[PDB]
Amino acid sequence: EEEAVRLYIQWLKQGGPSSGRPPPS
Repeated sequence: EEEAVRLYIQWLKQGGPSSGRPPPS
């Protein structure tokens, strides 16, 4: 699934944009 975005999803999994984290989108 997460490959190239595994490093983004890690953010989105970090707690999500919800957490206040900046999307490495």
